[PDB]
Amino acid sequence: KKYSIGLDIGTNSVGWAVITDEYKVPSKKFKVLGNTDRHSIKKNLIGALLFDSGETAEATRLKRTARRRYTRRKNRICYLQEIFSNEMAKVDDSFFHRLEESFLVEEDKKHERHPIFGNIVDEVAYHEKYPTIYHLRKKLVDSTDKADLRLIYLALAHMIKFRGHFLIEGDLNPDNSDVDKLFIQLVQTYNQLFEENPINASGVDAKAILSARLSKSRRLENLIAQLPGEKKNGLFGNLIALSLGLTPNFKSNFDLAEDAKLQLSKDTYDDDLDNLLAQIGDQYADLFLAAKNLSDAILLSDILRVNTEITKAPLSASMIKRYDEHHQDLTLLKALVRQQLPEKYKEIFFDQSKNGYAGYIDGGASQEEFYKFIKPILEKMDGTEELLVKLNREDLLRKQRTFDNGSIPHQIHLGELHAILRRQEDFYPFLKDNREKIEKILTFRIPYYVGPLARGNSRFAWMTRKSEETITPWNFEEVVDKGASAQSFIERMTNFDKNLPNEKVLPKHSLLYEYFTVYNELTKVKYVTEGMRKPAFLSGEQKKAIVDLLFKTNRKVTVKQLKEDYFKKIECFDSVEISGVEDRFNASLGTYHDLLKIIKDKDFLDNEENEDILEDIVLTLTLFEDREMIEERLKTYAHLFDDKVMKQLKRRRYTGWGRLSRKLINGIRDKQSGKTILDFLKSDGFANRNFMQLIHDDSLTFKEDIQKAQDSLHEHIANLAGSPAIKKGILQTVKVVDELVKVMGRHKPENIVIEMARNSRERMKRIEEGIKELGSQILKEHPVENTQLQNEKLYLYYLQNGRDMYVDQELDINRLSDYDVDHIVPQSFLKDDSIDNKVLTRSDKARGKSDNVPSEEVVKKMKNYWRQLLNAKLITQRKFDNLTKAERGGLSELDKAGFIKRQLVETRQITKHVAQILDSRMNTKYDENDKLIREVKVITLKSKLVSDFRKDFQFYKVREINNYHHAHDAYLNAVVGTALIKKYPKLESEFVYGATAKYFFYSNIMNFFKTEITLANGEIRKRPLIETNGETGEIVWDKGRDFATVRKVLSMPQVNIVKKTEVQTGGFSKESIRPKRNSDKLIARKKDWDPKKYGGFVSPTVAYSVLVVAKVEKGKSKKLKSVKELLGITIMERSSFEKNPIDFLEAKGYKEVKKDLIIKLPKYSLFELENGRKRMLASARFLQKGNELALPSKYVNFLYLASHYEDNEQKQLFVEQHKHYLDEIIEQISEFSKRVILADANLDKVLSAYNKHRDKPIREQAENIIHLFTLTNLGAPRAFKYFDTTIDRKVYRSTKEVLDATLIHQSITGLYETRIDLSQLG
RNA sequence: GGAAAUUAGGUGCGCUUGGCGUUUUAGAGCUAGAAAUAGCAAGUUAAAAUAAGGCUAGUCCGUUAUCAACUUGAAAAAGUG
DNA sequence: CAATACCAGCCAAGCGCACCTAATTTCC
DNA sequence: TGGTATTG
Ligand SMILES: [K+]
Ligand SMILES: [K+]
Ligand SMILES: [K+]
Ligand SMILES: [K+]
Ligand SMILES: [K+]
Ligand SMILES: [K+]
Ligand SMILES: [K+]
Ligand SMILES: [K+]
Ligand SMILES: [K+]
Ligand SMILES: [K+]
Ligand SMILES: [Mg+2]
Ligand SMILES: [Mg+2]
Ligand SMILES: [Mg+2]
Repeated sequence: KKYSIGLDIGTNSVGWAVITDEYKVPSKKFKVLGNTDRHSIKKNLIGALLFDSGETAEATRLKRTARRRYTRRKNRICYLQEIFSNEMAKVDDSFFHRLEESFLVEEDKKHERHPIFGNIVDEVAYHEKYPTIYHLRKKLVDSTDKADLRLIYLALAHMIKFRGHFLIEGDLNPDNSDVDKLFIQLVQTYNQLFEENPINASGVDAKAILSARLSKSRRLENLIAQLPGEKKNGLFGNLIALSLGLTPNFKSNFDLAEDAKLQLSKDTYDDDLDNLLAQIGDQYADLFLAAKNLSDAILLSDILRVNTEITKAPLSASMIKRYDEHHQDLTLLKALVRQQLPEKYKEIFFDQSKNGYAGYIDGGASQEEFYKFIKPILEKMDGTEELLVKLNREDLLRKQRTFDNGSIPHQIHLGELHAILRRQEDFYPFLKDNREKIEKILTFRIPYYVGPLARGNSRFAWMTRKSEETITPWNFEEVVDKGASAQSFIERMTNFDKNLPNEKVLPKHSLLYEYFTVYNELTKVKYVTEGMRKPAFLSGEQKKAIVDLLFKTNRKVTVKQLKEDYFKKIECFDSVEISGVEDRFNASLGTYHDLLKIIKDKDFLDNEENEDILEDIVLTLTLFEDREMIEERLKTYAHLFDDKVMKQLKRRRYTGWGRLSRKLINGIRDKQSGKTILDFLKSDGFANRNFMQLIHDDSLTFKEDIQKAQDSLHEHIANLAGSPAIKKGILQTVKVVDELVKVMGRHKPENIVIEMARNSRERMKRIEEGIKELGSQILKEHPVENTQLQNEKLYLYYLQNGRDMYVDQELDINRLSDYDVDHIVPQSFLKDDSIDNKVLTRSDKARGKSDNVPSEEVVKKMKNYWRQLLNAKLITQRKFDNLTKAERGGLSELDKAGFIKRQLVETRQITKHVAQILDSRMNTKYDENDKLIREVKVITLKSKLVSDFRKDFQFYKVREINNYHHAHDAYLNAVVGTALIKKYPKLESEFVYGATAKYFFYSNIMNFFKTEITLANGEIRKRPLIETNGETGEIVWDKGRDFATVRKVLSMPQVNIVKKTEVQTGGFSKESIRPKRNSDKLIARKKDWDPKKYGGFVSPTVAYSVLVVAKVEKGKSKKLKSVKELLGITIMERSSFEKNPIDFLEAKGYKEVKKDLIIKLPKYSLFELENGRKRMLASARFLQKGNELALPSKYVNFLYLASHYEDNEQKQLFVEQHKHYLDEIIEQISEFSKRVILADANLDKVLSAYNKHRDKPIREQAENIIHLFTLTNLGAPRAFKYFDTTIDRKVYRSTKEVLDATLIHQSITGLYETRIDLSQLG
């Protein structure tokens, strides 16, 4: 028989259904394997496959990086100890052993328990002299006395183990001694430039304000308040913002047309400043130079809070300052709370459970939790003034190892390490020879373009070696081929030219590539004037004239420039009209002008003989990012340019790659003409063919040479784009189809209809940068937590700066419930309910008529406000374009036509691949003309088609009832998809893989299903009972016969819902290391670390369970007792268990294991017990509900309408008349629950909670009935609420009862089963 | 259906790094007590581990993808109603 | 044994390639 | 949601 397949692909489900030509779902009898008395079973061909979400590889990648870094940090300490090895032996032959075994208890230690000196009196004296490592670090930097070689190592090891970041390039030499002299010098250089209006320097404690422990924004406002007759946005105000590390805009200071934003820390500053200085004049050079000088002394003011005159260890001295002020303020807080609050002294300084100082030091209270807990206490008391001040600056009772230590650059640690090495160098000869070696251990960093230092056993590595020997931080340059590695790092990822697959694409900024883009757009421009009869192309001589006169003069060429600078002069046309380009050209010779600024030799860039060398330069500047390697590769061309040009050309760099190769655009040639593709773009007579025309024109050879130059299924899907979560459904969809084909006797279906379904940390950063760019005060006036931005109106409120944007007024946070959320494009036209199409106005009517885009008067009144929000990234350019669409004519007849086509035709590329994959598997033969025979039509639909169909014919959907809706959607997809194609065969082009009239057609396309149709024109249309194809006469829809088939299909209680059994993978257990306890549930973190002494991990993840049938020793006699039980194999144990299952189980305590009866039971293994009650294995000690509550169809659509409430009044009487359905639905739940759920207490608690709210409105009661299905849903028990009664989940921890039940093995469709009566074992 | 360019936004894969946290130990608690306890003192730091571990022994690899059952397969995938 | 209670590693930087969406121009 | 511990 003939049939079709309906498919519904989702991130966690795949619906499927088989239908016949009468739109019926066939029922069959399938063989039942196993050892039960059942030999077959009747099954309908409809169901859904359910599966856990497929995971992305990010978390696995982050963990693989953390593993590499812990291995290399250990190797750094190992490098340092190897250097210290011989000389440390002469001082203390077991010092490094005590450091290694410091974690062990004294019982397990092989050496004395005090690590540093090996005895107690020396150990106590050390901590008295150096309470923190920073005390020792500072002493070793400043003192000249010879120091103990052990203490030297401990200081150097602490700087190498925690070495600080690498975000700043170059050397750093902290020098804060001249902040005062640098500030006055800045105001001195300002006064020589602005002798008209100068600033007075005296009386300004510029050091204190600019080195204060406040924000860079706060320090700026304080300085300007000190300076009379100035402003934060004045020139000197923006200059100070620069020196402090902010990004102020100098555009308004100099009457500039573009922005002049500068930041001293960005590497573009040296060229941004030159861009600005060329705009405003060279006499302002010292002004920005002095701003740079003052910035160097206050650069690390937050990290170094001690003046660098006293010590060469400002970082350590700042940590000692933290310690001393902690000590002083701790003694004061104690004596204070002792005198004024003696009742609470126990809670603050002894209770670890509370967030006091005890929980701050010994408990789990963080610095923030400590401040929040104690701040009310300090206020109540007197004399806590300075401490409340120290608290609000986050500088009270501070530790030295804190979360905010990420500011410290590695140069700072290196400075103290270099100083220690410079002191003890004189006393220890080996520290002299290895001073650079030790410094290298701290500074060395594997470049990202090198990757893992592997030797042929890493699938991630690409590194190439010069010499086959071990790589260390000292021989890295000599052993690693950084050049070959930095090249492979890119060429392993770059695309090949699809036209010539053996060729790599050019760099996006290649000069040849931009000539191509310019000539490809230029060669299709047409111009017309008054005299000529018809618009003509530009000849070859005209295009070179335009490229030489305009494109090689200005960055971007406008038609305005084209009109007024070529035709107006060279042709003298006083009025010409241009065709093929609006406003301006898209292409541009950006690289040409870039190099022209660097070399100034315009003749050299125009000298065509330098084509190859100029391409090699752009390739080097794109291939590499290390400016040292760039210089080395540009050294072969160093003779052609002066040394200053080489210094500029080396810093300039590009990124990005094109889509075409050099050989395609300017290499291969036509046989007859001998011209390459670029040559045709320059001159093609009067045809002026472009790239697409050239490689498709049979007149020349390009089309053939491209055709001349021209993988598993699992591979093919994994290589697609899109989320790995949706990819999981694609592969399962294919596997589901393959089985259905085998079910139907290996006959292929007529049609396959497929359908595919459609944070706060990123939101808070967007708001933060958005307001800060605009400089508004709404964050200061209204501060929000990042989690609170999950409110749609409140998130919009901050995107709109707390201001209505359809009209010019402010908004109030307190009246959020009274505003409106109108969609820019009406939701009827476009199914876009994202932030890109939402808005927060006061009234939806203040938009104008909802027929179109917001009114032209609205756009004209709010145009400037929307461009401000764009430049603050608070709205996207598309959102701005849509809002401003009214000035561009708004929506048209063509615009409105394209929207409803997008509502029915799926255009997503990911959905096309699924259609391409299925079509490739089904249609494989060829006809007489070697054209593919299309046996199976693959139709693609969107959700709105079946969604409207459900809502038009009252085939309503309630997701919470059960999982049947996944399969029902697949059935309706096959029905609607096949009926639409059989009715309108002309639509196969638009629905099968491989203006006003179009709008009216698509908007009424589904009308053929109805009998009485009301149109927007007011026309009431009547259609016959049976529908047919006009040409063929074949019957398509029988409205008196085929609708009844749908309800018969949707009401079928037996549908095949299958949860995909999966072996669990991932982390072994939870990550938290628990303290020592006397339980044996803990897992050792190392082999010899018994958790009873050292603690360990809890909650291991079971990979899968195994049915174990054997004997166990019982009692002191060790008599063998037979057992049958369920053993959970953890992820950690899995490899050893599968290597030798008998020895693994025998080590667990099982003897004489029946090996042939071991059953691998992965998660979600299905069991049937009594009365069809089903359980699913959540683990070895946890069960999930295994039954689906098939609710009758009459209750489903009644639950829909009663919960949701034209003929809305007619459906209301149905709800009111059938108000008795509630006690029937409840009876349905109770009957189902008492049979399969077995939650007696939870059930009568719902029954009691139900009978309490019987006086509630029917709409309100119908909503909470939907919540009750959480009690009966498939899967894990979950807590739900009924009105205000919260009923907790009833869990199934006893897995004993499954060991005597029937194990059900299901195929992917669930049609093929193997049932095993486990009660027959043991 | 597809290509290149332009503008804007987003996802994926991979590499190189920073700072916390946690765990055990070290940092002599004192006095009065038989002792439980009571009173005071003290607290900020370090080492080491950070998936158990593996052989291929690398400054490498170890949490993604893929998996009903049976009969064959190293595996993918095939064969069976 | 079953019910009940509570628990779960986090934050941050830089670099590169590839791909998707939606709008425009020129084309196959 | 599945593990651990307490509770009962
Ligand atoms: K010992
Ligand atoms: K002022
Ligand atoms: K702690
Ligand atoms: K703490
Ligand atoms: K710490
Ligand atoms: K344009
Ligand atoms: K580059
Ligand atoms: K998983
Ligand atoms: K997996
Ligand atoms: K299965
Ligand atoms: Mg780290
Ligand atoms: Mg390790
Ligand atoms: Mg730490």
